[PDB]
Amino acid sequence: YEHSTVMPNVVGFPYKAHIERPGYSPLTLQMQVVETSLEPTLNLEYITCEYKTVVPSPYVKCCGASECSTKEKPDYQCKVYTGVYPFMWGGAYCFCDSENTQLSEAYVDRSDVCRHDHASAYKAHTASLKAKVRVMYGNVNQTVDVYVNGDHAVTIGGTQFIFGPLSSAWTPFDNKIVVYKDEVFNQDFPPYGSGQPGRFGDIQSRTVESNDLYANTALKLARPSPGMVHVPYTQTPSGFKYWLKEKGTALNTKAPFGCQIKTNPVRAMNCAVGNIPVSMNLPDSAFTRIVEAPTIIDLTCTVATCTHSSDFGGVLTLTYKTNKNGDCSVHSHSNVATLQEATAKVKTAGKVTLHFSTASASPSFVVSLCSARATCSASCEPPKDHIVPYA
Amino acid sequence: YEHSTVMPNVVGFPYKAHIERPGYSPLTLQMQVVETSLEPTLNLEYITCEYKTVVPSPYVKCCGASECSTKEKPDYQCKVYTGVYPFMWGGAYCFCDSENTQLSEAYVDRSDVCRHDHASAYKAHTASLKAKVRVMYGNVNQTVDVYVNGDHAVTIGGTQFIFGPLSSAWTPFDNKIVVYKDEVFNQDFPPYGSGQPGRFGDIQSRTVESNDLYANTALKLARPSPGMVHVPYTQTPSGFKYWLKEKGTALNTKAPFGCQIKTNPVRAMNCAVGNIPVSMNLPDSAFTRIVEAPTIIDLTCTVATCTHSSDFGGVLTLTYKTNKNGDCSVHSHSNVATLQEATAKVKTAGKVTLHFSTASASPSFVVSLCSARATCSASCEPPKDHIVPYA
Amino acid sequence: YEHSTVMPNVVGFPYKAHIERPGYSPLTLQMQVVETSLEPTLNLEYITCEYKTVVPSPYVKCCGASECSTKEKPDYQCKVYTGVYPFMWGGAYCFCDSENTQLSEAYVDRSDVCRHDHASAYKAHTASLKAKVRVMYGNVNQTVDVYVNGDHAVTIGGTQFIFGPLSSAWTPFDNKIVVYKDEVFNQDFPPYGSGQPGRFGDIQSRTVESNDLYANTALKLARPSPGMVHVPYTQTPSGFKYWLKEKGTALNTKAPFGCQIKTNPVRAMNCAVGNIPVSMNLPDSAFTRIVEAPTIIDLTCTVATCTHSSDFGGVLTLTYKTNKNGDCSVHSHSNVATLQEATAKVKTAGKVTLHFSTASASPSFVVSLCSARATCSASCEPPKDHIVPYA
Ligand SMILES: *[C@H]1O[C@H](CO[C@H]2O[C@@H](C)[C@@H](O)[C@@H](O)[C@@H]2O)[C@@H](O[C@@H]2O[C@H](CO)[C@@H](O[C@@H]3O[C@H](CO[C@H]4O[C@H](CO)[C@@H](O)[C@H](O)[C@@H]4O)[C@@H](O)[C@H](O[C@H]4O[C@H](CO)[C@@H](O)[C@H](O)[C@@H]4O[C@@H]4O[C@H](CO)[C@@H](O)[C@H](O)[C@H]4NC(C)=O)[C@@H]3O)[C@H](O)[C@H]2NC(C)=O)[C@H](O)[C@H]1NC(C)=O
Ligand SMILES: *[C@@H]1O[C@H](CO[C@H]2O[C@@H](C)[C@@H](O)[C@@H](O)[C@@H]2O)[C@@H](O[C@@H]2O[C@H](CO)[C@@H](O[C@@H]3O[C@H](CO)[C@@H](O)[C@H](O[C@@H]4O[C@H](CO)[C@@H](O)[C@H](O)[C@@H]4O[C@@H]4O[C@H](CO)[C@@H](O)[C@H](O)[C@H]4NC(C)=O)[C@@H]3O)[C@H](O)[C@H]2NC(C)=O)[C@H](O)[C@H]1NC(C)=O
Ligand SMILES: *[C@@H]1O[C@H](CO)[C@@H](O[C@@H]2O[C@H](CO)[C@@H](O)[C@H](O)[C@H]2NC(C)=O)[C@H](O)[C@H]1NC(C)=O
Ligand SMILES: [Br-]
Ligand SMILES: [Br-]
Ligand SMILES: [Br-]
Ligand SMILES: [Ho]
Ligand SMILES: [Ho]
Ligand SMILES: [Ho]
Ligand SMILES: [Ho]
Repeated sequence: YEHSTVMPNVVGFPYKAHIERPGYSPLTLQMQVVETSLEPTLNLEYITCEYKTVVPSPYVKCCGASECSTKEKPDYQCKVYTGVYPFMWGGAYCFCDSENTQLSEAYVDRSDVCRHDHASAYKAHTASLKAKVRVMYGNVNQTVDVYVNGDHAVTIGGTQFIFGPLSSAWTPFDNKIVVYKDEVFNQDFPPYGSGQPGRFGDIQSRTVESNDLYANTALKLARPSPGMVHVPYTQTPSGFKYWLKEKGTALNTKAPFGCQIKTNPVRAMNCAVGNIPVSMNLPDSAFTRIVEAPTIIDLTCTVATCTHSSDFGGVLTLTYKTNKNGDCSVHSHSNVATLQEATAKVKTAGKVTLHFSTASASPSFVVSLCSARATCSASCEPPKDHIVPYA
Repeated sequence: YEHSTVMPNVVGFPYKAHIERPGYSPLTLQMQVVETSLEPTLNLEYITCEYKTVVPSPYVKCCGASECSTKEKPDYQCKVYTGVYPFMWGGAYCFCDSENTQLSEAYVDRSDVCRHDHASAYKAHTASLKAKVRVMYGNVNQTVDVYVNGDHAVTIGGTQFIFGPLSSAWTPFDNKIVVYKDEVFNQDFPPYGSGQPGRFGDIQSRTVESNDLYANTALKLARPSPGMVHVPYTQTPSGFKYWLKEKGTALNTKAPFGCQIKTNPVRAMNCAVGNIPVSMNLPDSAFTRIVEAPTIIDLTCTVATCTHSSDFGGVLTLTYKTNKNGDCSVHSHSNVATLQEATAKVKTAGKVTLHFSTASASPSFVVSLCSARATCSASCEPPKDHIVPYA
Repeated sequence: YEHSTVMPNVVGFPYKAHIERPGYSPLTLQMQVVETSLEPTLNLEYITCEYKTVVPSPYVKCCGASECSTKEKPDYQCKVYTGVYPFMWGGAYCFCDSENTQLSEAYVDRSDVCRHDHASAYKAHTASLKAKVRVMYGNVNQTVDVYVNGDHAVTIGGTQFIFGPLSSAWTPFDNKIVVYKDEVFNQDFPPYGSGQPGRFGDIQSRTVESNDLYANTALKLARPSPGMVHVPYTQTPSGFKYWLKEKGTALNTKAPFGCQIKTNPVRAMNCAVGNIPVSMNLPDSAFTRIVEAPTIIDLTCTVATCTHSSDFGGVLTLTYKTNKNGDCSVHSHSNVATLQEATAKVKTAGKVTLHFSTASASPSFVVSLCSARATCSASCEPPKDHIVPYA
């Protein structure tokens, strides 16, 4: 005997069957997902951070003018200044009633703070997704691992179980992301040797200790000002600093489908998409599913704040009355609005907060809490102004 | 009793079972998908449109030459012109070198037409996908909603149904799109402050009413021409206009898997990918599937026009003979060619048009109509020439 | 009667049921996947290759001032100077009062080698995914095709089979790729008219025979050097050549989920993600699944070489003892490490090599071979240094 089924891939909402095998005491099978880990394969492309300008001591020369070649230094520059000979100071500096020459030069290197303050630009692709399912068969509790890259057969309670491959493997991570501290961003970060001044990627290197530093800060050598010889130049404030102010909110709180982002190993958790098929040694006869959901009534939607076209810029709040504290499912029956989370716990208190998203100022959607529906009407404000860069 | 099954996620091709429950009159269950809505979470990055050059009145000055600083204006420019055009007040008074300094300046602001003619660049990620399934149980017809972010249990006809989560959620939308009018494009549009002259994103601002206008039109101040003082300058014709001519065909007609694009709320409809699992209170004994497909013969392929390496640039036409008007499935058994639609209605007329795609000039694939096969042979022309920009 | 099931979408690991239909001889059904083809819809954006500089005949002036306009050639460059004073005159030709003049110019065109040595930048999106399943029903063997864009009903062995739509359609290809020879890369290649000097896309054209050549090699006209008139200029070595050295490893060996890349028609093979649901005319009573996996013990992990944050930069080697040569499944129970392949053949020899990936130097994960586990401890080196471009 082999009975096949399929449970939802959502952490929380359980599967409860009432296995009444003709023999004696009836078993109450119940398996539900408790975790979901989707780790991508980060392929570090490069890292960027505050840069540090570097100009060595200048070469005071006479009319015996020199000419600077070209070395291998990040954004390295050099210019021989003719008749910029600062002129005068004490003794005799170039009596030639014509002109001397100034050999000014300067390059770039990543600030001494990169080590403990830099962002990373990885190129990630979903590597594997596995889930932990806790099955409570009668008087036995066991946790099984389920993947996408293959099924998994296990024997629990003297019964054989086979948790077929997860239907799909959805990822909230794009193919190009940027990890800063504990934050993760989905940015189409400029390629390696393609950074632009005053913008993310101002300077670039494979790693902090790397030795392939690339920069493009628009370092421009200016002509010396009479008085005390020094090296004047124009640049463009650390793009990295600029990015810090620009870069919006992280994925950490804009992840769809209730997906939760984490940073150390970098992964998406409890992402709610798909189903997990199972099968056992029992006739579809002994099997009988149980569906006991918290009955709720007097639903009421209330939108506090809401922002126009921005990943979940709205905030809905549902008031209600329940008969039993539980865990319900939330949905939107209007394509004009989308819900971030895909579930919410229903407490007898009567308060549920959800984040929604829409691109229509003044939208009118209908949210749902289990089997109850309610309308939501709100007026949203357009997205914040950007942070204009060096104009 | 719990019997599990799974129907295709294609709008049209139905599921028909013959439930012969031992009691009496036999039931004829039949459930099929009728719609599919996959809405993404657009996160407006910025919008662009035709720009408008703005040059204020010029500052006529004497040899008492002035020097222009630098204000905060889009692509703002200014240049002090030393020694321009012989004309004067009094009797050529200035004197002190130069003869005449000119303070010319000009910046940019989005054209007065952006409001009702601008494109939008959103950053979208699949937010939710739901489908409408019409189940016709015996003498009862009911429509149920099915999602990916969770299952859904419903009671219909005194029988309990549970439409498990949709297998997967495929999206024809990339992570960076551009919405113009009723069209949608998959473009890796340049980032915010990174627009280039004569190219899409010439100017950029979060919103039309925004106040973070960014531009890079390559505005260059030219020296005045003797005669009537005015402000000469070089620019680069509105990249936006250029884009209009460049931007190929929209996704609206290049969407794979028969997916249909829509614009108001922005979503993909009837996308044909996946399956929808269901389960009821009935033994696999009373269940018996029915598969009555239109039998067709004398299949014949004929390729009219075909373009090389371009999203579905070919057009196949199948002639045939059917026994009953119905709805068949179309497929390609040769990796060298791919079919856009995944189904086609079979009329007794004998005419079926399909769009195919291949990257091989002179390909030889085999299309299929239900259970009938036929060969297609055609010779394709390479893709159209691009529209070279300001050379 | 209709019994539903679901087999894994992995080439190799089979499905084996023991159909004991009360009638006579017990049947041994066994169906397994043998291939998987996911072809995308490449939409050729443009191609690039080594460029070739072109310099017309130098306008050897003398007593005039021929001025240059703006030709329509690729990145036209024209400058006119007033030197070349070695002598070269004679008087009988140029008895002028004014000094010499000279108008030099150049433009670009793709090297004569593009035809048989160029890369291509396509814009690809999954078009269709089909799989070949070999079902061995009793004393009959038949191969059926299964897709995502619809189900497929077939009759084999006098029994009716319906292979529902594949759960999902995972693709290892991004939305922007680059095909070179037999290699495929996932690169966010610069758009059409947006190429940069000394970088991939130096020059760009829709096709090799195209007539929309675009270039940006930073061609700079230099002033002639006294002696023999010629045309001096500065450029930037073929970005294409640079790319050749830069462009890392191809997708061909970094494809996740054991996916295998191919080049002629361009597709991903045996990609192991998902499940394939089936159904027949038999009670869940006659059905009984069989799961006979090779029992292995004395597992031992040994990491040879390992590279930090780079798509599968590590290499694990498992030693062991088996009871029967077979085919096992490999997994990682630690989010800190991911396995490339999703299966491995188990020979009595006792040697299995796997590629893993992690972003943590000095990681400690636990690999698995069927039902056996083992720990892996290794220390990895950071990713190679990039290849700094023209500094
Ligand atoms: C297989 O798994 C089954 C289900 O999963 C749970 O397994 C356990 C082992 C954990 O790993 C959980 O994380 C899993 O969810 C097992 O069944 C569960 O067993 C556990 C262990 O006893 C039960 O834990 C208890 O949880 C409740 C939670 O509160 C809510 O309970 C329900 C909702 O489910 C409602 O009534 C209501 O909404 C409640 O709010 C909690 O009350 C308990 O916690 C308190 O007591 C424990 C010890 O008794 C203590 O550790 C905590 O600090 C809590 O506070 C006080 O502690 C002191 C001493 O520490 C006590 O003296 C005092 O009484 C406590 N005061 C309070 C706050 O009342 C407790 O942790 C859980 O309820 C079961 N889940 C189910 C099915 O409902 C199953 O046992 C296992 N297999 C088997 C059968 O072996
Ligand atoms: C359960 O669902 C069944 C099927 O639902 C389908 O609905 C369509 C619209 C799609 O969504 C499909 O994918 C669904 O599967 C229901 O059965 C359907 O019943 C209707 C009516 O019996 C059928 O629809 C008709 O089909 C005929 C062809 O036989 C058309 O001529 C007809 O066109 C018109 O319909 C409008 C209604 O908007 C009428 O006002 C109009 O006059 C015209 O009707 C025809 O009028 C002329 C007089 O001028 C008369 O001579 C014709 O007899 C009359 N036609 C009929 C029969 O209506 C319309 O499209 C549909 O074909 C049936 N589906 C099938 C093929 O099984 C069933 O009723 C549902 N159960 C319940 C009660 O909820
Ligand atoms: C179904 O496939 C099997 C392979 O699994 C075929 O069996 C092979 O039979 C030949 C000759 O009898 C042997 O040399 C192989 O070793 C067999 N393979 C195995 C492991 O069974 C079988 O013939 C096929 N069924 C048909 C078409 O009759
Ligand atoms: Br990149
Ligand atoms: Br961007
Ligand atoms: Br592009
Ligand atoms: Ho600025
Ligand atoms: Ho041009
Ligand atoms: Ho990009
Ligand atoms: Ho260089």
